[PDB]
Amino acid sequence: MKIPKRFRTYCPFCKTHNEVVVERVKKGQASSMTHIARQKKRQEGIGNSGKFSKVPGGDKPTKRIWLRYRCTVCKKAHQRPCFRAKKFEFKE
RNA sequence: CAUCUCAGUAGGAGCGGGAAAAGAAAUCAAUUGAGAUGCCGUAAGUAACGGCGAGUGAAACCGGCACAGUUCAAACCGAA
RNA sequence: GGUGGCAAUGGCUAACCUUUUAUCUGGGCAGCCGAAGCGAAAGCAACAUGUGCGCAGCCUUUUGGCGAGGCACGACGUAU
RNA sequence: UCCGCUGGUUCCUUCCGAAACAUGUCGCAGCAUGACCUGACUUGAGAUCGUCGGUGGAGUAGAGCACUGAUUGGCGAUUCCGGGGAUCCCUCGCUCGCUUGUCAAACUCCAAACCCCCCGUCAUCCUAGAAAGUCGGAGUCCGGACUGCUGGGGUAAGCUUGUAGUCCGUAAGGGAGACAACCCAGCCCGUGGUUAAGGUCCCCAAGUGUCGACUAAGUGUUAAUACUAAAGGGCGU
RNA sequence: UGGGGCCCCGAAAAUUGACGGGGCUCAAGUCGACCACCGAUACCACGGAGUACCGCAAGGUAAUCUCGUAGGAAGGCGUUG
RNA sequence: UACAAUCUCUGAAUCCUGCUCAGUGCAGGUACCUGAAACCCCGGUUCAACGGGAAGAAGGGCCUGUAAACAGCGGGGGUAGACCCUCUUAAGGUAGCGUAGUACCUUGUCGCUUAAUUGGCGACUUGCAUGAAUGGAUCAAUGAGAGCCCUACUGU
RNA sequence: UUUACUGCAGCCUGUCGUUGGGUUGUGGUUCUGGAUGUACAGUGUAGGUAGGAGGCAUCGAAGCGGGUGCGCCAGCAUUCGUGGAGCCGUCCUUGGGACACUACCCUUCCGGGACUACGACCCUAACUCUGAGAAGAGGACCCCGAUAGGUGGGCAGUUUGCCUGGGGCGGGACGCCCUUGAAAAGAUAUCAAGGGCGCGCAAUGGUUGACUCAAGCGGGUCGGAAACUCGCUGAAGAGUGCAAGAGCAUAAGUCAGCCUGACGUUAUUCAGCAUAGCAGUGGAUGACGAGACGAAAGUCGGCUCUAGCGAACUUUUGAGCCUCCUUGGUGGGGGCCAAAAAUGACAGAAAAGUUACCCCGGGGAUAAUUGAGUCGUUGCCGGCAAGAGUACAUAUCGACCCG
RNA sequence: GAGUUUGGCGGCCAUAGCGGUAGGGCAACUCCUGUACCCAUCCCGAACACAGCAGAUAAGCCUGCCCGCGUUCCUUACUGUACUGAAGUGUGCGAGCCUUCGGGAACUCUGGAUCGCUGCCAAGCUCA
Ligand SMILES: [Mg+2]
Ligand SMILES: [Mg+2]
Ligand SMILES: [Mg+2]
Ligand SMILES: [Mg+2]
Ligand SMILES: [Mg+2]
Ligand SMILES: [Mg+2]
Ligand SMILES: [Mg+2]
Ligand SMILES: [Mg+2]
Ligand SMILES: [Mg+2]
Ligand SMILES: [Mg+2]
Ligand SMILES: [Mg+2]
Ligand SMILES: [Mg+2]
Ligand SMILES: [Mg+2]
Ligand SMILES: [Mg+2]
Ligand SMILES: [Mg+2]
Ligand SMILES: [Mg+2]
Ligand SMILES: [Zn+2]
Repeated sequence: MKIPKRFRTYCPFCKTHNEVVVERVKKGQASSMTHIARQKKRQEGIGNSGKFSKVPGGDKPTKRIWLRYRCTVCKKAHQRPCFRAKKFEFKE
């Protein structure tokens, strides 16, 4: 499973066909100031705590490949529905 | 079913009267106003909370009943 | 749902007062629903009839005509 | 306290009258939504339970080997891919063609009778309101049986699981010895009359009826039916 | 020799006993036909009740209305105030 | 007040008590790795929230001891059933006992006990699935314990 | 009961308070004696840097010492002297820094004194134990209050599904796709039969052009009955990524050229889920905006058609906007639209056992076995007789098959 | 204005295909002659492209015929047979089957047919 580093595809902002650069979308780290974290602080007391003592869930046999297509003119990225592959070479 | 709900309920300890508790803004408002407290009506099953599930859940503005404001500490005198 | 009062100049009052003992008569516009919608929000803001088919009913040569309500369009407000 | 689990729930008549099924469910003794029942209202002209003819859909029964898999011998050769016992001395199965004998639920060159959509016609319903629409109230999701489908499974079963019609459930009255669902019949009350199913020696209403033969075993005197014995033999008749 | 109808052998179960029973032999059995009669709340006639729909009422139409469980709807009776 | 208290296993006497520290448990060591908050350092915030760094307690990893701690003591096929090999994921049953209160096959085979015994006792034993303080073997006296046999007695 | 899920006591340890006075090793905090500042040296020591230089000097300035701040035993300071001139640099040691007094505000130097935090030691007056008390023994440790991390069936609250020819065991007929069952429209069950899927591919994708594949027959060199080539027959007997079924010949197949439509946004209808409600999500027609190939017509919303997948809440990412309570700004939150992260019990609980010590409510809606149905099996017979019986099927025994 | 022949684009898609055989080219098609040019070969002017006079009906195309295989149709028998819709107090120990009214094959058999029908337009002609 390869895919070119660059190719020519419609840019939804420029509304024209021109080169794009493909890259990998890396999952960030959850911050501590969102309201879920504040709720987790407010709900920690004595004993059980509901959602925040849930065991972590399982996983699926193969995840999707999450990619971001960034234009080379306006530098504005856009995302597309992603396929599912095990080994993903990124064939420039 | 574990947070939640049942519910500050059932139950317990203390104190206490014909009533008790509260009570004279370090308040509520919004551009500018009101002027102690209690109780009833409404705001309203709204805002808000919540495995944002089941459920829980106000107040201010406004209309009434009844109306009431004051006393110490200190600065000055020093037993008056 | 069946039966009623009032009716866009809309409908109803709640607590309470007049109670002359719980009735009753007259007040009580706070407030709730209706009157403008769309949208998460900021915000913006529509036909007081333009056309056709046609039931009831009425007119008529008994065949056609007018045709409330009904149905189908057209036009417009807002969100995307 | 709570339960989807067990028992009970009090007067009369009148009009209409089901489902024991599909999907979701920590669902299988429960519930929701739909099908099916009932009441009211709006609208205002058609509807199709049935017949005949035509334009179309067939791929089941049956039939057959033209494809796919099997299958029986004879004949002629594969001068192979093959097993028997240095010119592979020569035997020769598998295989390819012509003829004979069988097959198929996942085969088809063929191909019905039922059945389905639509058009026309007849016929029935309909302004005393067709088709369609809106709102209120439910019950029900333990079913069973008979006649067909050589239904599927199973040695078979009053077994288990499907499907079309009609029934019991909720169906009186008449006849089957009695018989949930078998035959006649779908039922307001009273009187008279004629018939259906079935019967007519006595029990028991009506034939010791008619015509032509058979049986000698008390065989039989038993529509269907979960209730009725087979292969084989008989110079029995 | 072949094809048919009926019957016989093949054919043994436990309380006493099941063509419904008595019984039945040119039949009161089997096969093919036929005639007459009996026999329902079915069908016909008369009278009566109710219901559905229409009509101002009087009344009119009903071969095409009268079964019924779960259940829906309508009108009435009774007890105490 | 250690000839004590508390906590466990086994169960008089007699002959004895084998091998295994892989698993789990316990104790000690913590070289090294991991390991929260507070304090400290940097970035951030006209201040905070917040993000990294250093350091590093108990505990864990890692190492050592411990079986009268909880526990374990295996296959087959060569060879008069030996013994060289095995399968050895720590080791592969020592003394004893053995068809058992444990032996499925099973009413195992032989002897004593009866005319005749799925019985009792003795012997063998390839032990489905015996075994040493999960105590092994045997044992005089005792037993309202559980089996079998002899004698006397009797209406069982 | 436990190495089920979630917690709570008990115990072990860090930090804060109670909590004091000294010994010193720590590091800056904080403070002096010199700009200490100095390689291409120096007549000069970059008196940081620097008005790229002008005031000092027998009215104090030099070369030298162990060497005076310090460093290159050079030398700016005048210090203990020593000679009795280093002046600025427009002679810049023409500079890493090129240098002059009222500036050294600042490499630094660092009695590091100073409050602080750490590791160890000492003291008594807090505090603790003993005693009627004097007093004795410990001692800023321990106990105690708070907080953080561990161990923790000692104890508590719960979960441990369903289908099923009774339950269990086995399995998953618990989500999706094809053929038969299925009775020639549609629908149709069983732990019914045959099965498959939880993927792979920058080419194995799009378009245009040129062609025809499987297998045989005839010929050519050891190119052996195993190779490549020429001619003929060849509607498909091949290939089309993967199951089954269907489709395809001037092609939906094979090869070459050019490309990335494996595009952003949006509306209906169909099936999932006949008739007849039900997510998400897929597949067929379209619409707007951009393209590829081709003379054009046209084809292209991946790989010929039907499988290859998941709601709400939550976090993360992309474009642009809306918003936070009298007003304006900064940091930080909340919202709208799409994509990714998973619930396989697949229309979506954070989840193990035992009860013969058991308790309760129901069930013949569902089992031991009494009954009823069936007869595979079991007991008992029959038909044909193959053969044996010294000859002779039937004195006697009786095969195979059938009832 | 009717007909014939030739040429192009087609409808039904084997009654049209397979094989065999005898005839024709005047107008038309074809075969057929070469590679300057646009164009081409995974090599080849083979093909495609261009340029076109010669000769030929031996091939394509056209007309006539052949039952020799395959396909389509009719008739005789099989046969109102197999199968089947509706009703049945008809029948079998059983798996099953029978009567009435209504539908109705497949193969095989005797004998015949089928060697395509047809739409639009143009050109050469052939008439009044
Ligand atoms: Mg008192
Ligand atoms: Mg007060
Ligand atoms: Mg509360
Ligand atoms: Mg058949
Ligand atoms: Mg129910
Ligand atoms: Mg019936
Ligand atoms: Mg009925
Ligand atoms: Mg009856
Ligand atoms: Mg009722
Ligand atoms: Mg030992
Ligand atoms: Mg005995
Ligand atoms: Mg517990
Ligand atoms: Mg509870
Ligand atoms: Mg179960
Ligand atoms: Mg016990
Ligand atoms: Mg009980
Ligand atoms: Zn762009």
